[PDB]
Amino acid sequence: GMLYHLVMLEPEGEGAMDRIMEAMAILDGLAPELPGLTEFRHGPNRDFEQKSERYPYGFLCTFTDKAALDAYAVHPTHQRAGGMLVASCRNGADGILVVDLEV
Amino acid sequence: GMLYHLVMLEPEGEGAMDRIMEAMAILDGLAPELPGLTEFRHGPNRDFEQKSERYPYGFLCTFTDKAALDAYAVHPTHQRAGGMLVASCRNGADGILVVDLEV
Repeated sequence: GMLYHLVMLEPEGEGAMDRIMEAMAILDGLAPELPGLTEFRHGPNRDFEQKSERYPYGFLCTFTDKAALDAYAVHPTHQRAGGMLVASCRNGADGILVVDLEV
Repeated sequence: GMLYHLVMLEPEGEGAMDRIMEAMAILDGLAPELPGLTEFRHGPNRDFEQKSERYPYGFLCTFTDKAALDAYAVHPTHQRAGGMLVASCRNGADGILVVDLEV
Protein backbone atom coordinates (compact mmCIF):
# COMPACT_ATOMS: atom_id res chain seq x y z
CA GLY A 1 0.00 0.00 0.00
CA MET A 2 1.07 3.53 -1.07
CA LEU A 3 1.77 6.23 1.51
CA TYR A 4 1.39 10.00 1.32
CA HIS A 5 3.53 11.48 4.13
CA LEU A 6 2.41 15.04 4.82
CA VAL A 7 4.38 17.26 7.20
CA MET A 8 2.93 20.65 8.30
CA LEU A 9 5.28 23.05 10.07
CA GLU A 10 4.75 25.75 12.69
CA PRO A 11 7.85 28.06 12.43
CA GLU A 12 9.07 29.71 15.64
CA GLY A 13 11.84 32.29 16.14
CA GLU A 14 14.44 34.34 14.26
CA GLY A 15 15.66 32.60 11.10
CA ALA A 16 13.10 29.75 11.35
CA MET A 17 11.97 29.92 7.68
CA ASP A 18 15.56 30.32 6.48
CA ARG A 19 16.58 27.10 8.26
CA ILE A 20 13.44 25.34 7.00
CA MET A 21 14.30 26.41 3.47
CA GLU A 22 17.83 24.89 3.84
CA ALA A 23 16.12 21.70 5.13
CA MET A 24 13.91 21.69 2.00
CA ALA A 25 17.01 21.94 -0.29
CA ILE A 26 18.58 19.11 1.71
CA LEU A 27 15.44 16.95 1.20
CA ASP A 28 15.15 17.88 -2.54
CA GLY A 29 18.65 16.43 -2.89
CA LEU A 30 17.81 13.26 -1.04
CA ALA A 31 14.52 12.32 -2.82
CA PRO A 32 16.14 11.20 -6.20
CA GLU A 33 18.51 8.99 -4.24
CA LEU A 34 15.69 7.01 -2.59
CA PRO A 35 13.95 4.83 -5.16
CA GLY A 36 10.89 4.23 -2.98
CA LEU A 37 10.22 8.01 -2.58
CA THR A 38 8.51 8.70 -5.85
CA GLU A 39 7.74 12.42 -5.37
CA PHE A 40 8.80 15.18 -2.96
CA ARG A 41 7.08 18.58 -2.96
CA HIS A 42 7.12 21.59 -0.62
CA GLY A 43 5.69 25.10 -0.36
CA PRO A 44 3.77 27.79 1.47
CA ASN A 45 0.32 27.06 2.69
CA ARG A 46 -1.94 29.57 0.91
CA ASP A 47 -4.80 28.33 3.14
CA PHE A 48 -7.43 29.90 0.94
CA GLU A 49 -10.29 28.99 3.37
CA GLN A 50 -8.41 30.03 6.56
CA LYS A 51 -8.72 26.54 8.12
CA SER A 52 -5.02 25.82 8.78
CA GLU A 53 -3.55 29.22 9.77
CA ARG A 54 -1.21 27.59 12.33
CA TYR A 55 0.83 25.90 9.56
CA PRO A 56 2.25 28.37 7.12
CA TYR A 57 4.55 25.79 5.34
CA GLY A 58 4.50 22.08 4.54
CA PHE A 59 5.68 19.22 2.45
CA LEU A 60 4.58 15.91 0.93
CA CYS A 61 6.47 12.67 0.30
CA THR A 62 4.83 9.94 -1.70
CA PHE A 63 6.23 6.45 -0.84
CA THR A 64 5.75 3.15 -2.60
CA ASP A 65 5.33 1.48 0.79
CA LYS A 66 6.25 1.42 4.46
CA ALA A 67 9.69 -0.05 3.73
CA ALA A 68 10.30 3.14 1.64
CA LEU A 69 9.06 5.41 4.47
CA ASP A 70 11.44 3.66 6.90
CA ALA A 71 14.38 3.92 4.49
CA TYR A 72 13.75 7.66 4.46
CA ALA A 73 13.32 7.93 8.23
CA VAL A 74 16.74 6.46 8.97
CA HIS A 75 18.83 8.00 6.20
CA PRO A 76 21.47 10.41 7.65
CA THR A 77 20.38 13.23 5.31
CA HIS A 78 16.82 13.06 6.59
CA GLN A 79 17.82 12.80 10.25
CA ARG A 80 19.82 16.01 9.78
CA ALA A 81 16.99 17.80 7.94
CA GLY A 82 14.50 16.55 10.61
CA GLY A 83 16.69 17.98 13.37
CA MET A 84 16.73 21.36 11.64
CA LEU A 85 12.92 21.37 11.34
CA VAL A 86 12.50 20.56 15.01
CA ALA A 87 14.92 23.37 15.90
CA SER A 88 12.83 25.74 13.71
CA CYS A 89 9.35 24.96 15.08
CA ARG A 90 7.16 25.90 17.97
CA ASN A 91 7.90 23.67 20.99
CA GLY A 92 10.03 21.51 18.73
CA ALA A 93 8.44 18.29 17.53
CA ASP A 94 5.10 19.49 18.96
CA GLY A 95 5.01 22.18 16.21
CA ILE A 96 5.16 19.51 13.49
CA LEU A 97 1.98 17.69 12.30
CA VAL A 98 2.63 14.45 10.44
CA VAL A 99 -0.13 12.52 8.58
CA ASP A 100 0.52 9.18 6.83
CA LEU A 101 -2.34 8.51 4.44
CA GLU A 102 -2.63 5.04 2.95
CA VAL A 103 -4.15 5.81 -0.46
CA GLY B 1 1.61 27.58 -9.23
CA MET B 2 0.46 23.95 -8.70
CA LEU B 3 -1.78 23.41 -5.68
CA TYR B 4 -1.94 20.46 -3.25
CA HIS B 5 -5.34 20.73 -1.48
CA LEU B 6 -5.25 18.52 1.62
CA VAL B 7 -8.35 17.80 3.76
CA MET B 8 -8.03 16.03 7.15
CA LEU B 9 -11.21 14.95 8.87
CA GLU B 10 -12.35 14.54 12.47
CA PRO B 11 -15.37 12.23 12.18
CA GLU B 12 -17.97 12.81 14.88
CA GLY B 13 -20.91 10.58 15.54
CA GLU B 14 -22.50 7.28 14.61
CA GLY B 15 -22.50 6.86 10.87
CA ALA B 16 -19.92 9.61 10.42
CA MET B 17 -17.52 7.36 8.44
CA ASP B 18 -20.36 5.76 6.48
CA ARG B 19 -21.29 9.25 5.19
CA ILE B 20 -17.68 10.18 4.58
CA MET B 21 -17.24 7.13 2.34
CA GLU B 22 -20.37 8.15 0.45
CA ALA B 23 -18.81 11.61 -0.01
CA MET B 24 -15.59 9.94 -1.17
CA ALA B 25 -17.48 8.00 -3.83
CA ILE B 26 -19.05 11.26 -5.08
CA LEU B 27 -15.62 12.86 -5.34
CA ASP B 28 -14.19 9.74 -7.09
CA GLY B 29 -16.83 10.06 -9.81
CA LEU B 30 -16.39 13.88 -10.12
CA ALA B 31 -12.56 14.07 -10.25
CA PRO B 32 -12.37 12.58 -13.80
CA GLU B 33 -14.81 15.29 -15.04
CA LEU B 34 -12.55 18.15 -13.68
CA PRO B 35 -9.58 18.52 -16.01
CA GLY B 36 -7.48 20.77 -13.75
CA LEU B 37 -7.88 18.20 -10.96
CA THR B 38 -5.03 15.90 -12.02
CA GLU B 39 -5.06 13.54 -9.02
CA PHE B 40 -7.51 12.71 -6.24
CA ARG B 41 -6.50 10.29 -3.45
CA HIS B 42 -7.84 9.42 0.00
CA GLY B 43 -7.50 6.91 2.80
CA PRO B 44 -7.00 6.32 6.52
CA ASN B 45 -4.28 8.07 8.43
CA ARG B 46 -1.90 5.37 9.72
CA ASP B 47 -0.11 8.13 11.62
CA PHE B 48 2.99 6.05 12.32
CA GLU B 49 4.60 8.71 14.59
CA GLN B 50 1.29 9.32 16.54
CA LYS B 51 1.52 13.02 15.54
CA SER B 52 -2.00 13.48 14.09
CA GLU B 53 -4.34 11.15 16.09
CA ARG B 54 -7.15 13.70 15.76
CA TYR B 55 -7.50 13.05 12.00
CA PRO B 56 -8.18 9.33 11.24
CA TYR B 57 -9.02 9.96 7.59
CA GLY B 58 -8.11 12.37 4.82
CA PHE B 59 -7.69 13.20 1.15
CA LEU B 60 -5.54 15.05 -1.33
CA CYS B 61 -6.51 16.85 -4.55
CA THR B 62 -3.78 18.03 -6.87
CA PHE B 63 -4.83 21.08 -8.99
CA THR B 64 -2.90 22.52 -11.95
CA ASP B 65 -3.63 26.07 -10.79
CA LYS B 66 -6.00 28.31 -8.75
CA ALA B 67 -8.61 28.41 -11.57
CA ALA B 68 -8.76 24.58 -11.31
CA LEU B 69 -9.20 24.70 -7.52
CA ASP B 70 -11.94 27.33 -7.98
CA ALA B 71 -13.77 25.17 -10.58
CA TYR B 72 -13.81 22.34 -8.04
CA ALA B 73 -14.87 24.75 -5.23
CA VAL B 74 -17.96 25.98 -7.11
CA HIS B 75 -19.00 22.61 -8.65
CA PRO B 76 -22.40 21.66 -7.20
CA THR B 77 -21.30 17.99 -6.85
CA HIS B 78 -18.25 18.96 -4.83
CA GLN B 79 -20.46 21.18 -2.61
CA ARG B 80 -22.83 18.32 -1.97
CA ALA B 81 -19.94 16.10 -0.88
CA GLY B 82 -18.39 18.94 1.17
CA GLY B 83 -21.65 19.51 3.06
CA MET B 84 -21.60 15.80 3.91
CA LEU B 85 -18.06 16.03 5.30
CA VAL B 86 -18.93 19.10 7.39
CA ALA B 87 -22.04 17.44 8.86
CA SER B 88 -19.96 14.25 9.58
CA CYS B 89 -17.16 16.01 11.55
CA ARG B 90 -16.78 17.28 15.07
CA ASN B 91 -18.45 20.63 15.70
CA GLY B 92 -19.06 20.84 11.94
CA ALA B 93 -16.39 22.53 9.80
CA ASP B 94 -14.38 23.03 13.03
CA GLY B 95 -13.49 19.34 12.66
CA ILE B 96 -11.89 19.77 9.26
CA LEU B 97 -8.34 20.92 8.54
CA VAL B 98 -7.73 22.22 4.98
CA VAL B 99 -4.21 23.00 3.68
CA ASP B 100 -3.41 24.52 0.18
CA LEU B 101 0.29 24.07 -0.48
CA GLU B 102 1.57 26.02 -3.53
CA VAL B 103 4.32 23.75 -4.84
